[PDB]
Amino acid sequence: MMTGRQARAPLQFLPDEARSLPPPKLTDPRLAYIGFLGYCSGLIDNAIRRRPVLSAGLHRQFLYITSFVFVGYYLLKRQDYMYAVRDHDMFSYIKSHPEDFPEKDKKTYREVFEEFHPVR
Amino acid sequence: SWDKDVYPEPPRRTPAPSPQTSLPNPITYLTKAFDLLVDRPVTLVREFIERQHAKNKYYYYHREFRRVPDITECHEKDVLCMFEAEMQWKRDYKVDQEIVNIIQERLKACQQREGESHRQNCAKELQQFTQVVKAYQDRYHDLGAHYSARKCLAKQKQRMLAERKATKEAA
Repeated sequence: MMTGRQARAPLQFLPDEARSLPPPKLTDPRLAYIGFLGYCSGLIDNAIRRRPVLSAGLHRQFLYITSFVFVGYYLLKRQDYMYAVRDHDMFSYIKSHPEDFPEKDKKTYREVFEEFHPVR
Repeated sequence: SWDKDVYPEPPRRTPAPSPQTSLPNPITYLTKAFDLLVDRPVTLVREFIERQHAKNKYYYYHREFRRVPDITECHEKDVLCMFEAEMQWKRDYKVDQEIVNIIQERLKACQQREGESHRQNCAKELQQFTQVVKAYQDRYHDLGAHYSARKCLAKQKQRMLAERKATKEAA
């Protein structure tokens, strides 16, 4: 779909145009949910190896949460960039082709006619 | 107390009591006993409660809604103006329902009050009830559980087209 956009500068996670965008906050709800995913994976890792789930290996669970937060932050940056590119291309194409996107003649309800179907 | 113009009531005309017989009616003695034993303590208690209520006074107000443009001057698929028009129409729908309730209460009060001669003396209340019911039926009936201002506008437009065709074919 957007390979022509991602064809002149290939294999780039975040192009230089992405730095003009606001970065996600560290209190992002998606980032917090990804950290919760990391915590859940740490608890499952404790559970499948017959360790005490909430007590054994706090360093392991901390590294799980940290790794999930890191990877999720970069994925969120890429996602926001790509939706920004989508909107930018959409608006540029709308503005460049005014013949195909005419202004709809809006009419008030005193002129329009709607059939009435009684419920009896 | 209420407003005696919205809820009218004719003046009370009671006859004078004429004791033709010499036997004492127990109703007068029971009324004396009721005023001595029941009316006086209840009146005193209400006086004390009203004195307690008069020490501090605070007021509550009736909410006033200013008129916004209706659905006839709203552009199609314009959610802001249509939202305001729909809210106004729903409020007027509720008020019209309670107006019909007021007229129905008037009719029932007339029928009970006039006694056996109710068919002659409640002609005006019956006429008011018939007129207001015809207006309510022409305004709000047969809309369904999903009624809205657009449905009412469509119904009124269809009725106006029918009236215009009827006056064209009768001309």
